Amino acid sequence: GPHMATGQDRVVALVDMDCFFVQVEQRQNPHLRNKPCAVVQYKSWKGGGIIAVSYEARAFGVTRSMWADDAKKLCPDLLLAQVRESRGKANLTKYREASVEVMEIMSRFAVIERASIDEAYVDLTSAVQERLQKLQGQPISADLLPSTYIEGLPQGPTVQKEGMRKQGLFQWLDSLQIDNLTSPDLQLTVGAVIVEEMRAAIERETGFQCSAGISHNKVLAKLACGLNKPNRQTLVSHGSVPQLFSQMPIRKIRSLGGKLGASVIEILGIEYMGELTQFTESQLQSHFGEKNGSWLYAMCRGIEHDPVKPRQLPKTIGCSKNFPGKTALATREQVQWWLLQLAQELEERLTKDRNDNDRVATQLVVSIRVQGDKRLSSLRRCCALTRYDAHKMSHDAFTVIKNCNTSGIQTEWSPPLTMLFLCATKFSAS
DNA sequence: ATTATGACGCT
DNA sequence: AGCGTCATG
Ligand SMILES: [Mg+2]
Repeated sequence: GPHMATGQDRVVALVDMDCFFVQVEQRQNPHLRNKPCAVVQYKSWKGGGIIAVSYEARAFGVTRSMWADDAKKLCPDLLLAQVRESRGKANLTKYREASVEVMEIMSRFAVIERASIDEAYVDLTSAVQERLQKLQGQPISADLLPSTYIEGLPQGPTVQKEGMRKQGLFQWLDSLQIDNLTSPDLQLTVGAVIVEEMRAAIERETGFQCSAGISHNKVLAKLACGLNKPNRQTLVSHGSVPQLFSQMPIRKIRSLGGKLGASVIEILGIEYMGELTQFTESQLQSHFGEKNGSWLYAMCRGIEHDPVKPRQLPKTIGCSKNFPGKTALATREQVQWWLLQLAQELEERLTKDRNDNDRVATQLVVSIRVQGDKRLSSLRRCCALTRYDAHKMSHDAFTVIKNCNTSGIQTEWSPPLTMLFLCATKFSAS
């Protein structure tokens, strides 16, 4: 009762740039704007692999991880932009730089955690307190929430999308208690006002549109973000959780989309996240371990404690290339040439990182895949990264991997390599 | 031949 | 340290 925590102490948002690489290309090339468009890596094999898809193209069934030739079967007018190639490989610098533009804007409003190139969590708790003090008990107008959906509303006693959105928002705001500065629902609503302002600033200052979720923790904010895309935001209140979870497949919750989620489904014989409430914490820990069991117990009630980490920069800087099928590397000269290409891109990115961010990486991770290995990485080995020099880095990587060549001939490499990966890690301030 | 990343957990 | 999982609706 009065002692049961409800996990309503924070306001957290998740901001996701809509089809981010597509938007970067559409800003650069106006002919791609408001068209079915996708971004592809490479071209020779089946037209290249699609990695980002505009919402107009998604309407035709185009998706990521589809070959461009196949996408063109679904969408003959699909427009394509290709990722830049440098040193024989895809080079994502344009998108990393555009991501920095967006993250720097977001950081003006609140502390952000860079979850990925196109996604950031935002801790809004303090900003909401400040805005509530500035809002001396003044109600929140629907005009301050022009792109906000309130999940679960309208309910109870028009046939157009925007009309439905406004009906739900009106029900929410009429129900609000704008007098109580500690009301979690009011706090979320102010959070949504701030996120509208942040999203407007991003669009004005970059041209990029985003969707967002606002809730009391990261998992619910992420789930909320997915409910209304593109270019919209969704508020998931604590009270909305029972209904929302009652038909929510377990795999939709962040971290449960893989083997653990499949095991929850199979072991417990359930389908939906709300069904988890019927198990005790000890029962869940007995199946899924102490940590996962406690997390599931709280998360199915809408409660999660994982903090928004104050981290706007990536923790690693990596360069990776697959060599699939016939392109696998089979000679020593070939392996060394590609290690050098990767290391030259890595050196360029590291030197820029050091100038921009006042830090230096101290560990080099080298990973390879060998032909016929079911795992993504056949081997990972670390060595010291003491100098930002591509030739030294590629020589050191060759040194750490050279004992995997089972070929008795040092000129040949066997079995051929299907992946090379260099990653700089363990940054220290400088 | 579902890339090229990048997060975090386990032991 | 090296390996595995999860994510990119
Ligand atoms: Mg996105």
